[PDB]
Amino acid sequence: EPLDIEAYAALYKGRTKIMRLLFIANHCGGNHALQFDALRMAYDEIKKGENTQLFREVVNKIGNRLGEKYGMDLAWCEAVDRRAEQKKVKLENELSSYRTNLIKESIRMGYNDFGDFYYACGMLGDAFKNYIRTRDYCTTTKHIIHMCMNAILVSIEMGQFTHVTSYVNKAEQNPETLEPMVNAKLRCASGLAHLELKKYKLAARKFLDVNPELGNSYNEVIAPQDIATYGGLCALASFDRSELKQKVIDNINFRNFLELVPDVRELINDFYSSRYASCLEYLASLKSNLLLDIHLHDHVDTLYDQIRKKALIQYTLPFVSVDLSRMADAFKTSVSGLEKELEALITD
Amino acid sequence: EPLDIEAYAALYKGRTKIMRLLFIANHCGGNHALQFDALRMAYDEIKKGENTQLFREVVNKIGNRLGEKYGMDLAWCEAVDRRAEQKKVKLENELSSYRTNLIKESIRMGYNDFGDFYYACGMLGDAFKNYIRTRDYCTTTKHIIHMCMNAILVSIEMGQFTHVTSYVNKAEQNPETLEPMVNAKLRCASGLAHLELKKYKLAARKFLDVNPELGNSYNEVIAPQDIATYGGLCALASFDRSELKQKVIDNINFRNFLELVPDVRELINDFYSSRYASCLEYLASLKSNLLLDIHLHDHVDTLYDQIRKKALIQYTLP
Repeated sequence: EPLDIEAYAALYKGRTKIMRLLFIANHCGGNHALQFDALRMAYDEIKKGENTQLFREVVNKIGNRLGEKYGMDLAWCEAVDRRAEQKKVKLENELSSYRTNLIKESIRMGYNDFGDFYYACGMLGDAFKNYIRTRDYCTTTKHIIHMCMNAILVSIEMGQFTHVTSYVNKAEQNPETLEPMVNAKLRCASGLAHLELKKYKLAARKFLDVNPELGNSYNEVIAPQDIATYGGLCALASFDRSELKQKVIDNINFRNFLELVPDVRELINDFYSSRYASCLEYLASLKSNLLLDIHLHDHVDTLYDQIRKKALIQYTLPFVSVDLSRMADAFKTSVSGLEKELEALITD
Repeated sequence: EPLDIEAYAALYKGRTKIMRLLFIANHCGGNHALQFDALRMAYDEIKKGENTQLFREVVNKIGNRLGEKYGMDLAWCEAVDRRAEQKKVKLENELSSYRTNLIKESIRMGYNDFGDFYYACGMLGDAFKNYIRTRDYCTTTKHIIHMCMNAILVSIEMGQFTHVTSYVNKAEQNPETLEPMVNAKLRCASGLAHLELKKYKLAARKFLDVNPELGNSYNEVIAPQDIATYGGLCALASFDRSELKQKVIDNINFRNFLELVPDVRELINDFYSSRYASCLEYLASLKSNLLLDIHLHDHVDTLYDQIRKKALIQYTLP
């Protein structure tokens, strides 16, 4: 089933919407309607919008192929550039005045405004730095959590998930009870970080416990559809049958995410029911779209491989809950190594 | 357990002692204590020695790294080479006379002496040719067996195990029944060739049937220790548990050999008794010295895989 990026793009809010558009355009492609659709959608989102270099990049990517409206605009670039100079100088002015006047909240907000500014104009390190500089000036829990959330966001945008894990840890270890929405977003970030660091078991454990009510709240990061897909796939590639039963099949909250992706739902059910062929057919049909996913793309093959292995082993052998770690320990390997050996045996 | 080349080398007799020290010094290395002790011993042995080709080889390999008494010796080389030439000429004259006078047994012995001479000089193909050549001069079954034993030894040193097999066959099929020790040695040769030809099951059967009274009498080729090691690992990689119980765990004669190498004995018991991690720990621990084994080296990984595979399957029994 083919992807419609109108509906997909609509799921997302900020820079990530743009990045996902560019990602789709860049690779899978070979299907160029999709490509230049994505390029066009991206062009119009970027134009909105504070970021001149991204505009230039997409303009060079489209390359006049879409006509006059999708070509280069010098007016726009110059204007945006100058207004940036202006509001920048205004910023630094105000902050010098605040630091000097010794007003805590205004210094925090000053730095934060700077972060907003560089994030917007697209310079990510400077935004991170400035967001992080607000620690000392935080009066309230809300301020600290706000700092962590921004640092998480920009870390993600720059691809440091180690950092994301750090700032999740920072915010989470705050002794104060947090709004459950905030916790939902924290669990999302940790899950995503784990996914991108290839710790799938941990990824899945995080996603499966995300608050059902999250909906689109975390839109500038993730969509409920992603939570179901990543949670489901990671679980299937990681969990033994017991844990799959406890934290997926019988997890009523997670059903709300699953209902959003019935293919993934049926596929997981197929697997738990030991219909392995059906499961694998479904994954085959899903492979293209999954390959279109900025976050999941690098993990598609590993996860598919893992699920196929677990399938082979369950199907062919004298364990349904397969005590694989017991054997791994008997053979002085990891479970994934053992899985390689076993697949060799089972298939020849 | 870290290898001591002294004990190991002391186990063997002729050319093979040397070939072993050289094989050792050539691979594992990273351990240059090992390398240097091996080179030194090789040099010392080779020097005893009719083979200046070997000598120049080890001199080059060492490259003056053992200092002044481990390098080139021109006087030694000259003396050895000259003595050889004198010898060769004497042997040529004799054999020529024997051929001229039609003296069967002298012709036979003549070609045989050339065989010996060539072997000492390090020229293996020539040696092989003369030893085989004695075939046309054989009056007796002993003669046949003598030629076979020489042919076998030289083929092993030339690493041609197809020939080893031939001369093993010839020997084995003697209408006359063979002496026990010759039989034992032949089992050893056959096992060796099977091992090189990557047929481990046959190799194992051969080695497992070797008469425990052979001891060090085959030292030019194999040691009792090697018989245990090759027998054990080959069987373990090859045999079903029935055969492994019968021919190995319950084989009392072979127990004599297995005694000599406890780690391998225990490795086999651990495998049989299905304590897998123990087994693989032993294999892990032996892997280095097995890789130093001039004959077993190439087979190590394969045998290891085979063993491991079997273990996995054993594990899946309910």
